[PDB]
Amino acid sequence: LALSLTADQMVSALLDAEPPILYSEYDPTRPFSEASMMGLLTNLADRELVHMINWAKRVPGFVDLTLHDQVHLLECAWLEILMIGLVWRSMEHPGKLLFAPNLLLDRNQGKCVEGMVEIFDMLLATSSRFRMMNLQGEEFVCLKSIILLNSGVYKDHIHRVLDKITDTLIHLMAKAGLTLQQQHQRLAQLLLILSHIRHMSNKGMEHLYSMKCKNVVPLSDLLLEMLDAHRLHA
Amino acid sequence: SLALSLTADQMVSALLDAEPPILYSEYDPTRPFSEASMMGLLTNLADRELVHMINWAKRVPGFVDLTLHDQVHLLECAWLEILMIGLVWRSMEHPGKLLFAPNLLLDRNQGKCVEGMVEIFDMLLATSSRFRMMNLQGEEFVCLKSIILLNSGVYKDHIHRVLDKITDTLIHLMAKAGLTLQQQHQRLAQLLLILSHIRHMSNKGMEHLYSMKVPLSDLLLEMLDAHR
Amino acid sequence: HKILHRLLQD
Amino acid sequence: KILHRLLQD
Ligand SMILES: O=S(=O)(Oc1ccc(Br)cc1)[C@@H]1C[C@@H]2O[C@H]1C(c1ccc(O)cc1)=C2c1ccc(O)cc1
Ligand SMILES: O=S(=O)(Oc1ccc(Br)cc1)[C@@H]1C[C@@H]2O[C@H]1C(c1ccc(O)cc1)=C2c1ccc(O)cc1
Repeated sequence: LALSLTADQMVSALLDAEPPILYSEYDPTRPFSEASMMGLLTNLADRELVHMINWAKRVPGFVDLTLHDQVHLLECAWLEILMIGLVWRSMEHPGKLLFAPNLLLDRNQGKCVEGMVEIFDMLLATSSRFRMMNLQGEEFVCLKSIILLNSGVYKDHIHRVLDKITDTLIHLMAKAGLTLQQQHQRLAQLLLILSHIRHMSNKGMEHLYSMKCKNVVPLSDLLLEMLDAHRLHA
Repeated sequence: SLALSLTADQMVSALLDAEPPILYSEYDPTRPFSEASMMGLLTNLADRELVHMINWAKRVPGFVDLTLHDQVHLLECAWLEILMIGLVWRSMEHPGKLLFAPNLLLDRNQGKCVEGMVEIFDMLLATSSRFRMMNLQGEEFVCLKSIILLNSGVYKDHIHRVLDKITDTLIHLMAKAGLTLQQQHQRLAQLLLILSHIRHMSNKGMEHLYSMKVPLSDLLLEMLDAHR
Repeated sequence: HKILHRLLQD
Repeated sequence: KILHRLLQD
């Protein structure tokens, strides 16, 4: 049913499959300790995972996969998908990362957790990169879907859907009035950022499943299982 | 500059001539193999390959236009990626095996000699298999490799301009190959999505390399410490 | 078994 | 750094 859909139908489906922007735990106290910082992030990410899972099942072609394949893809891409969400939300907040509408953080708070500020800078640069490119919402949901399907594909069906999203991405740029040259260039620019998102995920992951970051805050069972999938090995 | 003045055919030509040679291993088909020996072989190979990569990078259009600090940064970030994409390129016509060197053709069975390398081996095999099904051309490979060098640590506007130039080059190649406009966009996307996998393999491979790890050389130790 | 299985089945 | 000088040369 995914391959049969058109470009505008693809966009419409992805736009309406979008998860909500969840809030952090209220009562502020700007997270100055690494315990409170990790606490808020872990809690937030854990709640987002539930929405992400139901978001994935509403992505055209994902349901058509076996349950085993669905698990593998989500295991590989879950931090990537959280990150591209974060940088997308943080576009109109330069110099700051909008984890939640009630949780806006700068790089200074990134120093609260030992070794997290390196990745905050990368996230801020990615959000900044997206800003100057004037990344549209229709392109973002295309990029996020690509991350889900591509990051664990290494299967003719998946690549058939990946091509369909590519057709969709170009269709958006064509409508925006970009010339053919501006179309391949922008498409290339967007996909190269996915490599950086992968990089941030891997560097972030190896900290997250480290024994030090596992002991700072009691992690949920689900989040712990999503980490364990990457902890093979190090 | 000059990289921005080059045509697509001049870009391809410049990249093809800048290609490093395929070095030989110090593998003796008697001998064991084992974790220590195999890691010794691959380290010695990569160490020697690094010297050629460094001089290859200088011949990449737009690279020497960058500062020395930025050149160092890009190579520190991308060196294992560049080694890996070179490896899977050599192994395209060798299904189920990895061609580290003409005298060193390994399968996943022997990749298990090193504890924790079999997973990365499988990913390398899958990537090479992916290149084989796509019928990756040499003109496309040298473009992808140059993209990896410039993009893996770009996080500046000059680099992006060279990236757009290499993008045009890839499209030019596919257009001469008879591919329709739709086929060009798709093939362009497929190739760049593989770079994400190559990034993944590098990261996973890197954290293994700077772990407990048998004697690494002086240059290779600095390339590793840049990620640690 | 994994929790991810259950949330995907639903 | 070795990488620095090799690029220098
Ligand atoms: O990659 S990180 O910055 O994680 C860490 C990296 C280094 C250290 Br040290 C500790 C955590 C990661 C990105 C962002 O902040 C970290 C993090 C996070 C933290 C704890 C979790 O249990 C889950 C996710 C983030 C995050 C959370 C929710 C989002 O919607 C988006 C991003
Ligand atoms: O990503 S790996 O497989 O590295 C390891 C991963 C896990 C373990 Br355990 C040990 C090494 C990596 C890919 C390939 O085999 C490993 C490796 C290597 C080993 C030691 C070095 O000092 C440098 C490179 C490889 C390699 C070497 C030369 C190439 O031209 C291409 C790839």
